[PDB]
Amino acid sequence: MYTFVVRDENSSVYAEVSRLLLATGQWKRLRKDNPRFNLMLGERNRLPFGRLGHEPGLVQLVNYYRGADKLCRKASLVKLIKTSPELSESCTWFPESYVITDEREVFLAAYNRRREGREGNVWIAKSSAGAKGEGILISSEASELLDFIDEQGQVHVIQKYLEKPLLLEPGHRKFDIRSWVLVDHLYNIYLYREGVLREEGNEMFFEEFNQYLMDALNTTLENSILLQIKHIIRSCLMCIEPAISTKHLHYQSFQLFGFDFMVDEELKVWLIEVNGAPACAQKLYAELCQGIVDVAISSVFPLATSIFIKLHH
Amino acid sequence: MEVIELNKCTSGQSFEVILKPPSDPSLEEIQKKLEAAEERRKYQEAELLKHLAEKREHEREV
Amino acid sequence: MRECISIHVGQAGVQIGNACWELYCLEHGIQPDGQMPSDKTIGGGDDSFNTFFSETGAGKHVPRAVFVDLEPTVIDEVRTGTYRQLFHPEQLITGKEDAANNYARGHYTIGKEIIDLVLDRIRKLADQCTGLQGFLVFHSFGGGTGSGFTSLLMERLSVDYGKKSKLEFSIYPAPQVSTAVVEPYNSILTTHTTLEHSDCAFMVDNEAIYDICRRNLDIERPTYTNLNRLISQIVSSITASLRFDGALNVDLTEFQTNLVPYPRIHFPLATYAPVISAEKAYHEQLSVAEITNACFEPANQMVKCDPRHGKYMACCLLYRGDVVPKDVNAAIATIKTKRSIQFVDWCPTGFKVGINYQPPTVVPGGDLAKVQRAVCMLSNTTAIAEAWARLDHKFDLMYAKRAFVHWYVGEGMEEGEFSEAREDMAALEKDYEEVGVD
Amino acid sequence: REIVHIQAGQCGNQIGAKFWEVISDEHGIDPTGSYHGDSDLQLERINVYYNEATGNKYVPRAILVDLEPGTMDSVRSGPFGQIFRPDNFVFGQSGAGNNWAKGHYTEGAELVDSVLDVVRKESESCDCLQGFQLTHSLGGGTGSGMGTLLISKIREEYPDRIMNTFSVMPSPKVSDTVVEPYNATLSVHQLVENTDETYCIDNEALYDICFRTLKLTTPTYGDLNHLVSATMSGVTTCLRFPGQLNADLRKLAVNMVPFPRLHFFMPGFAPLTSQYRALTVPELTQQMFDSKNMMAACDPRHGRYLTVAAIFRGRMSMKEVDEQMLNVQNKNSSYFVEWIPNNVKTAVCDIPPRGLKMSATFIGNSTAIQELFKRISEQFTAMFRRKAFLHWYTGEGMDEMEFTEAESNMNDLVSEYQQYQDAT
Ligand SMILES: O=C(Cc1ccc(-c2ccc(OCCN3CCN(C(=O)CC4CC4)CC3)cc2)cn1)NCc1ccccc1
Ligand SMILES: Nc1nc2c(ncn2[C@@H]2O[C@H](COP(=O)(O)OP(=O)(O)OP(=O)(O)O)[C@@H](O)[C@H]2O)c(=O)[nH]1
Ligand SMILES: Nc1nc2c(ncn2[C@@H]2O[C@H](COP(=O)(O)OP(=O)(O)O)[C@@H](O)[C@H]2O)c(=O)[nH]1
Ligand SMILES: [Ca+2]
Ligand SMILES: [Ca+2]
Ligand SMILES: [Ca+2]
Ligand SMILES: [Ca+2]
Ligand SMILES: [Mg+2]
Ligand SMILES: [Mg+2]
Ligand SMILES: [Mg+2]
Repeated sequence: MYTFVVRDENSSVYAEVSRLLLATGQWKRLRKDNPRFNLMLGERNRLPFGRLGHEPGLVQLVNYYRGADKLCRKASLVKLIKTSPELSESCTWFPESYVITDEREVFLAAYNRRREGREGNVWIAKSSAGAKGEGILISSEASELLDFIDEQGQVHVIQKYLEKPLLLEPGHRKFDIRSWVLVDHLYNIYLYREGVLREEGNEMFFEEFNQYLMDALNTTLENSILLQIKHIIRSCLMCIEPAISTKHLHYQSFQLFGFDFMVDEELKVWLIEVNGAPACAQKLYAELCQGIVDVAISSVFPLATSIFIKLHH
Repeated sequence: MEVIELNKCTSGQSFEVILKPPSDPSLEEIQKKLEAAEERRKYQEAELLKHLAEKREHEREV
Repeated sequence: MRECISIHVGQAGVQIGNACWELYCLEHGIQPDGQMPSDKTIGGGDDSFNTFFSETGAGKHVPRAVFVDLEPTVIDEVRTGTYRQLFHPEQLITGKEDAANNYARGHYTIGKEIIDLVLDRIRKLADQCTGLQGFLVFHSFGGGTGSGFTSLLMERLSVDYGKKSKLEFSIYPAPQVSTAVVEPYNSILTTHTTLEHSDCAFMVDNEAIYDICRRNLDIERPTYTNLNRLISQIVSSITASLRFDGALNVDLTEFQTNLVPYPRIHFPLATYAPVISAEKAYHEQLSVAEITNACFEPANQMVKCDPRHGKYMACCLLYRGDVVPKDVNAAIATIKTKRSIQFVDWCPTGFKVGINYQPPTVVPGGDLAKVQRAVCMLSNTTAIAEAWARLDHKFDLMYAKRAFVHWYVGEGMEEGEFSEAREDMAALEKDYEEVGVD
Repeated sequence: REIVHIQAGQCGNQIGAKFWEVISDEHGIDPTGSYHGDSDLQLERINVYYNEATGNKYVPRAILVDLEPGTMDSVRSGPFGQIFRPDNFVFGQSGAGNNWAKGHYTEGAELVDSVLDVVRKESESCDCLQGFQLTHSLGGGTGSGMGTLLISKIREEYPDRIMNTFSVMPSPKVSDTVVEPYNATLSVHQLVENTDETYCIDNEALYDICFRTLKLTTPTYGDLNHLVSATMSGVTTCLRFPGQLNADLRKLAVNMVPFPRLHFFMPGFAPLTSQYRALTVPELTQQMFDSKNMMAACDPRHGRYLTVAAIFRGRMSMKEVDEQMLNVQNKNSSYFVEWIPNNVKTAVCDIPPRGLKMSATFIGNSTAIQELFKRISEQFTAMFRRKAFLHWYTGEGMDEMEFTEAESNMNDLVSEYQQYQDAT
C-alpha cells in the first residue's frame, strides 16, 4: 500500500486528510523524517523540495507548489500583478497597490493626485507578516501610515481601501468572501463549489447569500459574483503555471489555495489576497478533505457527482 | 536581442546572443600531513600489537 | 596547438575514458590500431585533434591519456580490449588491492604509495607537450579511489603544474546504481579537499543518466556501457571545441571564463538533447527549436534539479549537425517568451553559441540513433545546489551517529576532517543561496 | 583475490567439508580435483578458493584443524576427502574435551604454531590475499577456543587482512554438553575484538527449520549442515562468480559494518530444502525476509536493520526482483534505520545453485541479534552464579576473573545493540 508523512501537525485540513487516508485501510503514516514515502504533507517554511523525487522506485507527491509564494504573499502578489504581461499593468480587479524597486515616490504622487481631486483617498497598510489580526492599519491620512511604515520592521504594502463596499443590509454589514481552490498534479484548477462570507460565527454559506441576492437585488451569486471570481482564480493560477508546474518533474505537486475577495456596491469583485495554507469552514471539512483525497491524492495513487467546478483553460 | 562576435569557419561557426545587459598549499604541507596520517596509523597499530602482547603474556600465565 | 592531458581515476573514470576515447577515435576517423588514414601529417602536425593525440613516426595516434586504478581488472580489460594497441603500457597504472570505497584508504593509505609513480608517468606526457593547457580529470565521487586518490592528485598537480587549468568530470552517487552506502562521506571529503584545485567541474548524476536511458532508450536495465556511452556523448560535445576548429571554448581557460565567474561555484549544469533509441523504427527528427527547448526540461539534465528556482550565471549552447545561427536565435526568442529564465543582475542575460557542422557520432551497434542535429547546453545555475543539499543531508544523517567513521579513522583520518569538509560544504551551500535567491 | 579457508573442530570441519563439496560442485571440480564442468563462468573466479596444481588440478586453499583425528579421518575418507592438500591436515591426538580452556590455553597452544605454518605457506602463494574465512562452533573446545586463539594469532601475523567467520552458536535443544554457554561466552568476546564479520548460525534456528518447516521429525547434524552449506554458498556467491560487482571482502565489510563491534550478521536462505515447483520472485523475497527462513533464532521485528544485502540466484527478471525488494522495504519500513540512507542492496547471479531454480541468500546486520547473546548470557549466568562446572576450567589455569570479564563484555555488547535500537 501507500505511505505518507505529516510534517505539519498544525494543519487542520491535512490533519483530516491523513486521518481519512489512514481510515481507508490502504495508507501507512510513516515517521516525520522517513524518506521512503509516497506523499508528503509538508511544512510551510523551507519545505525541502530539493530532496523529492530522488527515491528509487517511489512516486512522490507533495501538497505544495514550489514558487506558489509569489502568489500567496502580498508584496510578491503586487509585483507579479504589476510586472507580468499576463496580468494587465492595471487589471480591473486588484486594488491600486504599492509595496514600500521601491515605489514610495509613485504612491506619494498618486496620493497627492487623489488629494486634489478631493474624492477618494482612503488607503490601507498591511504586510505578509500580519499576526492574525495585528498589523493592519487603515488611515485616511497616509502620512500617518508612511511614518509608521518606517516605524516597523519588515516590508509593507499600501492598497487602496474599499470606500464603498457591498453591505449585507439587514444589519449594514461589511464582508469578504473565501473561496477554496485545489490545483492537482496535472494543474487542473478545481474550485470548491462552497465558499463562505466573513448568523452563527459570522459565517454565511452560499445558499443564503444567493437567496439574499435573489430577493433583494434580483440577481444570483453565479452571475453577479462567481463569474468574476472564477475569472480571477483562472487568471492568477494560469499566470504562474510555467514557473511552478510539475508536469515533467521528478516529483509532483498539488496544493489547496484560499482566495479572499471582497465586493463593492456595484457588485464588482476585487481580489484581496491568496493564502497558501488555508483553513476551512467547520461544517465542510469533511466534504472538502474527502474531495482533496479523491482528486489530488487517489488521482496519483489509485485504489480499488463532484464537489468541484473545473475551471477549464 | 542582438547577435554578436560572429566567427565562421569551414567546420562550423560561433557567436553570442544578448537579450539584456546587467544591472595554494605547498608540497611541504601535503607531505607533512600525509605523514601525520601515517604516524597516526602507526600509533593505532602499535597499540593493537601491544594489546596482543598483553594477551600472550596472559596465555603463558594461564 | 595547445595540448590537453586526460586523467581517468578509478573504475568510473577508467570506463568512462574507454567510452570517450572510443568516441573520439570514431569522430576523428582513427582505427583501433592508432592509424589515421586522413592524417597526412605523418609524424606530427599542429592540427586541433593533436590536442588530444600525439603522433609517432609510424603514423600512430596515441591518446594524451593516463589510466590509474588501485586494482587492475578494470584496466586489465583495457589492456586486453579492442583499443589495447591504441595505448602504450606506461599510460595504464594499476595497484594490487583497492580503497574499498574508503576515501581515507585511497587518499592517505594506498594513495601515498602510488602517487609518485603516477605523477612521473604524467610528467612523461607533459614533456611531450610543446605547450600544455592542463588536465581533464575523470572520476567518481563515490569510490574510494575516485575520491581519495583524485583529491590527492589534484592537490599536487596544483603544485607541479600551478599555471594550468584542471577540469573535472565527476560521477555523482546514485543509490539505484551503486553498491555502496558511505558515498556521502567520500563525496563531501573529496569535494572539500579538491574545490580549490578544480577550475570547472561537470557533475553527472547516475540517477539522471539511468532514468534517461530508461525513458528514451527504452532500456529497463541499463548497463554501465549504456550510461557510459551516453556520458561520452555529452563529454565529446563538451570537448569538441578543444578537438575541432572553432572560436568558442578553444582553451581550457575559456571554459572557466565563459562559465565560472565565481571560482567556488564552478559546477555547470549540463543538459543534452536529443536522446533517441536505435531500436526506434523511424523517428520524426527534431528541430533546432525542439532540441533547444528540450535543453530546459529537467528530464534531460545530467542532474535532476529545477533551474526555475535559481538564477543563471552563464550559458553556452553547443550544437553538432545541421544548425544555423538564425534558427538558434529564433528558438531562443521563442523559449524566452515561454520559459522562466532569470539571470543574476550582474551577468549579461545572453547565450554563447557554438556550432560544429559535423553531426553527432554514435558507436555502431550502440543504443543511440543517428540524428542530424543535437545540442548540449552548459548553464551555471544555482539550482544545482540541490544536489549538494541532498548529499549533505545524507552525510548529516550518518555522521550524527558516526556510522562507518571508524573505517576512515582506522586509516589515519580524524573526525576533524569530516566536520571541516562538512562545514566547507555548508559554506558552499549558502554561497549558492546568496547568489541565488532574494 | 585469494581467500584462505580454515575449519577447526568437529562442527567446523563437518560444515567446511560440506561447503567445499557444494562449491566444488558449483565450479565443476570433481573429487579428484579435475574440472569437468560446462562453462567458463565456472572458472573465471576459481582462483579465489582453489590453487592451480601440477596438471592444472584444483586444490582448495583450505587448512583443516582439529585436536583429535576422528572428524578429519572421516573427512579424508568422505565424498571429497582426497581433494584437500595432505599437508593441510593438521591434527593433535588428545582432544579438547569440549573445554574452551584446553583449546585456547593448553592443548591448542601446543599446535597453533603448526597450524600457522600451513597458514603462512598458503598465504605466500597468494598473488594478493584478501582475507580469511573460518568455520567453527562456539559450544565445544577445539573449534571454539582454538579457533579464537588462531584468529588472534592470524591478526598478529596479518593485522591488515579481513577475518570473517561462520560461527555455529550452541542451543540447549540440540546440545552436546552443558558447558556450551561458557565456551560460547568466552568465544564471543574474542570475535567482538578480532573478526570483521561473523555470520551467526544458531543451531536453535537450524533445528526449528528442519523440524517445523522441512517437517523432519528427528533432525541429524547432516540436515542442519545442509542448510548451513547452502547459506555459505549463498554468502560467498558474489566473489566466486564473474557476473557480479567489483568488491573484495574489505569493500563488502566496509559497506555492511557501520560500527566495529556490531559485525554479527543474521544469515537467511529461501527456499528451504532437504521439490520441482518454480518459485517466484515475490515468494522468494517474502520468504527471505520471513523470520522462519533465518539461521539466527532472533525476531527481526524486535530490532532494526542497520544494513541488508540479498543475493538472488537463478534466471529471473531483475526488474521484478527489484520491485519486490522495494515492496518488502517500503512496506515494512519501520524496521530499517533512517540514519543509514539506502542500506538495502541486492545482487542477482545468473547461475543458480543445484537442486534449486531460484534461491535467495539473506545477510542482515540487525540489532535483533541481541536476542541470541542475551540467551547465551542467561545460560552463562544461570551456571556461573553457582560457579557450576568451573572446576573444568580452573583445572586448566583459568581464574574466575576471566569468566566475570567475559560475562561483562557480552552484557556490554547487548547494551551497545540496545543503544542503536533506540536511536532516531
Ligand atoms: O560479504 C559477503 C556477502 C555479501 C555481502 C554484501 C553484498 C553486497 C551485495 C550487493 C551490493 O549491491 C549490489 C547492487 N548493485 C548491483 C548492481 N546494480 C546495477 O544496477 C548495475 C549498474 C547499472 C549498471 C544494482 C546495484 C552490495 C553488497 C554481497 N555479498 N562476503 C562473502 C564472504 C563472507 C564471509 C567469508 C567469506 C566471504
Ligand atoms: N557512470 C558510471 N559510473 C560508475 C562506473 N563505475 C563505477 N561507477 C560509480 O562509481 C561509484 C564507486 O566508485 P568506483 O568507480 O566503482 O570505484 P573507484 O572510484 O575506482 O574506487 P575503488 O573501487 O576503490 O577503485 C559507484 O557509485 C558508481 O555509481 C561506470 O563505469 N560508469
Ligand atoms: N551445526 C552443527 N553443530 C554442531 C555439530 N556438531 C556439534 N555441533 C555443536 O557444536 C558444539 C560441539 O562442538 P564441536 O563440533 O565438538 O567442536 P569441539 O568441541 O571444539 O571439537 C555442540 O554444542 C553442538 O551444538 C554439527 O555437525 N553441526
Ligand atoms: Ca595531424
Ligand atoms: Ca589551480
Ligand atoms: Ca601434552
Ligand atoms: Ca615456528
Ligand atoms: Mg493571502
Ligand atoms: Mg574500483
Ligand atoms: Mg562434540
